[PDB]
Amino acid sequence: ELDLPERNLDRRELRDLVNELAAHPERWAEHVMFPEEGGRHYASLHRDAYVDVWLLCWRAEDDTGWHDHDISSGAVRVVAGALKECNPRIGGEHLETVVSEGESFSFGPDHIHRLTGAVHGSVSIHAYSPPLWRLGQYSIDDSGVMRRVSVSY
Amino acid sequence: GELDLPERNLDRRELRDLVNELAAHPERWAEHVMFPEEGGRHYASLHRDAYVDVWLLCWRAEDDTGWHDHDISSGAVRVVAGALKECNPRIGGEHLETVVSEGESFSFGPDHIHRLTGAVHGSVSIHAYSPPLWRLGQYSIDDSGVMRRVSVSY
Ligand SMILES: [Cl-]
Ligand SMILES: [Cl-]
Ligand SMILES: [Mg+2]
Ligand SMILES: [Mn+2]
Ligand SMILES: [Mn+2]
Repeated sequence: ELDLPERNLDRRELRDLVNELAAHPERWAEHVMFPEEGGRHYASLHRDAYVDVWLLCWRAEDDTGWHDHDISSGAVRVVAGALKECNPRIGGEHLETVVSEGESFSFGPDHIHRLTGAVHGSVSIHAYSPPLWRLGQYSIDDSGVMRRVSVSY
Repeated sequence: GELDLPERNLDRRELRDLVNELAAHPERWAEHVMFPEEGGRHYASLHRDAYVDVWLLCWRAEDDTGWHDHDISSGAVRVVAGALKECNPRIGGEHLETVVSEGESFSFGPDHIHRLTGAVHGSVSIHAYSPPLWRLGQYSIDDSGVMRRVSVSY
């Protein structure tokens, strides 16, 4: 568990949190894992009524798929390696940005994105407030029509 | 007024049955038909409880829902009079459009993204959602073209 405030954090406070956590490897180093399993490894660092914090360790294959975080704001800090964040554009030519170690970003509740194209062994820290208990996963039937499946987390 | 329904969330076909059952019973909704004369569509709640959410809608030719989802709510719609256009979004920008005419009904599961437009002035429709429609996602686009989803509370 982390020792965080007993309230919701806005996106700039989430960004401060993921960046200060990056500078405190004591909070997360023991949770760094890359399975011979295949499959993306998650590690929860903190979950309470206000904030969720995760440590993600990325393989080159990992893809979040398109999704929003319902009512959760969030922030991401890349600790090692690099990620690609994709934002959806009506038309099909999505904007893609590479986020490298040391760099971070934040988003509000209306955000839709996809995190993918990771360097193998990449590590990142993700923080959400309110907690990420629901997320919407966007899919496309081969008829082209998009849907949003709201999933627990 | 109370509705004799299972004490649970209803699937999309049970909602469709419900809206068609209600349509065939004018005694329950004819009272509440009223067509407004500015922007705001006129909504009339026929029944809301812990499982279901039933509305009577009266459309003007302008009325547009905008692109939106219903979060985790399944839904059904029966057009009582007039006609509605149901748009479904496609990647590529060429969205699917379907005219739903008086007497016809459709239903959808909880993953549905659509847009409803009044295709004929004076139209009347009955909508049912389950679970209740407490939050809705309304999609918008920047000039940049990037899509966002604003979770609204109705
Ligand atoms: Cl994220
Ligand atoms: Cl609807
Ligand atoms: Mg009831
Ligand atoms: Mn995300
Ligand atoms: Mn709708």
